[PDB]
Amino acid sequence: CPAYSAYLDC
Amino acid sequence: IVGGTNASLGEWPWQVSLQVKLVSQTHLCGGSIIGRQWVLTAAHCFDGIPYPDVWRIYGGILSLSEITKETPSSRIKELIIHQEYKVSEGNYDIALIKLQTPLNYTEFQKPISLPSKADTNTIYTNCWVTGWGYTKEQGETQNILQKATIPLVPNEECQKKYRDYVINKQMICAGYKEGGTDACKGDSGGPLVCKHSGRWQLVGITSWGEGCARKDQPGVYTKVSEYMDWILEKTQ
Amino acid sequence: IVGGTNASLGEWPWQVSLQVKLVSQTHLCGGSIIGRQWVLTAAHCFDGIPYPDVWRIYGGILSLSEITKETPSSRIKELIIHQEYKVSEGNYDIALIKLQTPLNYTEFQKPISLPSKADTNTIYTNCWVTGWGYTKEQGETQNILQKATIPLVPNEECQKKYRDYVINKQMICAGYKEGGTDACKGDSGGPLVCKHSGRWQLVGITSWGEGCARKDQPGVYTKVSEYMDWILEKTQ
Ligand SMILES: *[C@H]1O[C@H](CO)[C@@H](O)[C@H](O)[C@@H]1O
Ligand SMILES: N=C(N)N1CCCCC1
Repeated sequence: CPAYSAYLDC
Repeated sequence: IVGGTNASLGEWPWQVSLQVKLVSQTHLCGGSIIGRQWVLTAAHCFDGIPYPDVWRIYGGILSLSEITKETPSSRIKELIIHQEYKVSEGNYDIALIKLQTPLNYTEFQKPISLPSKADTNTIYTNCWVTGWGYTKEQGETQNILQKATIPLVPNEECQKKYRDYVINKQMICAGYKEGGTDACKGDSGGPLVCKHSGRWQLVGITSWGEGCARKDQPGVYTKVSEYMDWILEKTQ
Repeated sequence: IVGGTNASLGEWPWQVSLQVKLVSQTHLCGGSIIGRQWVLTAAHCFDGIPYPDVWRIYGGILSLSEITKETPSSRIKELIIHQEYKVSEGNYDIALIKLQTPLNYTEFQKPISLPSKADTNTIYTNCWVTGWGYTKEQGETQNILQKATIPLVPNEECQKKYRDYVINKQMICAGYKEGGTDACKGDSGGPLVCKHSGRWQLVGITSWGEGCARKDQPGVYTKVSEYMDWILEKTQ
């Protein structure tokens, strides 16, 4: 999970 | 959603929770009904788990808490992710989902209209974000669907607030100069909708952002008008 | 582990928990670090969930409590199951996980020596099983790692008890007839290490046997000495 990731796991 | 409030049954009848069932089941992503057999979401939602058997899609629900294993699921007949989508990039962030069974439309489960290719430069004044994401950074998935109005930040002013990253014309940005209103983790694949002629239109799909509702860090959304030829192609 | 007691931080630094992460996390299996990038485990740990970007590997921790978002975790780059493993049968029950980033060894996290091919038929005598598995049939997963010693039982003594199941040279058995000390759920893929010449070496991988320390029901373990060819062949 980068900085921009809106994605739930992280 | 950062900086919003409970929605009601039937306010946003196009919004769906996409869930993964492994040892246990859990909400991961939003999406929008655009037809009986068709759901539109973001490519990044299936980054890690691209197996459609594994996925469950749920509509006409206000809280995830009201989804059990005895609840009827829509299932993925077909998962179409834009060929140009690269798994660790923000470009071409859009996926189509053909359901196994056409949905029965109700007060609570309705498709949203898509814009013309012709609506590409149209200026929307009344735009909403919805989903079950985090209300704060370091937050947690919500039970009750959240909503928030957000102003579109024009693309040039959005570029200059993300020097590190590259804003496409096929992207569209939303947020306040400071502001606590934004999409967050768990809002991935959800709709930015605007009212243009007194009706609602999917204008954007929640894609990526630096943090949630940080000062002058607007959310970035796949701009659907710009993929309308891709949508006709893959749906016939 | 059944009949076990609290292991101690550093006692078994090759031990890893294998966990499935969505948003939640569940300890499902154990494995053994044998390399900077290599973990050895059971093929049947991935029968139900064979998707790699859902697995997380934690080394050099004593309790699962220790773990929150803070806690760093390896990820599967490659998952190599034995080509001859069949979910129907419990033969060839061995898998290699290739980690994405190489491991940085410490006092708490170190490989373990594989046996040598010629060591087949050697009788090992200082034998330990570790894991976070159930301490009783129908029990629950353990917060703190459990160690337990155990005698091996040779094949043909073992094959007597498994009337319908074939116990072959690629397997080891271990348990006390009236002993009730054994490996239960969640210990699968975990190490059976027998100290020999002067250092601990991985002798077997926790495999099967419905039941946990039933009198006259010894644990079956994949015999690591018979897959040295395969393991080195797969670590080109
Ligand atoms: C330990 O050391 C490397 C050095 O970069 C880390 O990046 C990685 O986390 C590894 O596990
Ligand atoms: N809108 C924001 N801030 N986002 C979009 C969803 C991914 C996380 C960042």
